[PDB]
Amino acid sequence: IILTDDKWLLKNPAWTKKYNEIEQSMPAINDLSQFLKEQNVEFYFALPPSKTNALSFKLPSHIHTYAQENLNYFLKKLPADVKPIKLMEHFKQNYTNEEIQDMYFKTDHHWNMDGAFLGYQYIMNTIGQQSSIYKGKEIAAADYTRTCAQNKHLVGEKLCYYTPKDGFNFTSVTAKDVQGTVHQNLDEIYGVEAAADTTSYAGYYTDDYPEIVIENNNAQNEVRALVLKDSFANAIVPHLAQSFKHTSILDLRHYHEKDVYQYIQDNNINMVLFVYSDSNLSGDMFKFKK
Repeated sequence: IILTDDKWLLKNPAWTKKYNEIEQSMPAINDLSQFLKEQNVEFYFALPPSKTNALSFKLPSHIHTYAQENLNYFLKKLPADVKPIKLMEHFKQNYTNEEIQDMYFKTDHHWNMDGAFLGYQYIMNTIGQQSSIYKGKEIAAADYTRTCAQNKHLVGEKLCYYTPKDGFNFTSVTAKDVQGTVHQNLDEIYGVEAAADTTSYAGYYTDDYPEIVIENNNAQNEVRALVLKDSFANAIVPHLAQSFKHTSILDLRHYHEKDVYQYIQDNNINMVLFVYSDSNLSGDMFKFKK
């Protein structure tokens, strides 16, 4: 289901309240938070704004949508020890509707790289403020190079990348796809189709993998992070991985080898970060326990 206006396309807005859905899925979060708190493992829940939340101002008032009501309920029911990173609220307080609009693609439903880099920035500088084990330099624009293509077509728009001044310098980047093949470096995963005049967001950034593992001997800490994500993380996966000595990235739509608890123990995880869009508040991506 789709809304088009000034050639902006909005997909699947929240036509209704989903409190029952969020309420039913929340115990999974309750149990994971209890388990992690016991191990002294920090639990962050970052919430990139769904495009239909961020651009809801492009809808007439008579067309009622409930993205923020649903997110508010979700935030209200979270355990106290799950630290939410509230990106929509941050964007709304600090940017005009015009500037927020410039953070998303016109036809594709993801935030573009400009939005995603702000997201990454806000996420890590927030964790850097509150964490007992993550220490890292504050994320600054000047430390990167924004390079853009002026006329790309997502299945013309400006498609950009923010690359570390010194490039991404990872000890290893490894990933297993759904087909079972192993990817052995970052250029086999991220921005594979940067040259293409027409491809998908996945082509331009990354597809969804069951598992991506990055090792980073340059990082100024001993954080072994687990990122649980949906597609909104894809644009900033290596950027997130800059921040930690070890980064595991899982997509629970595709990773079924073991559950979240087994993964945390088998891989000695000591920090957990979700990156789910703020409409992805319940359902299949909240199955943590076999």
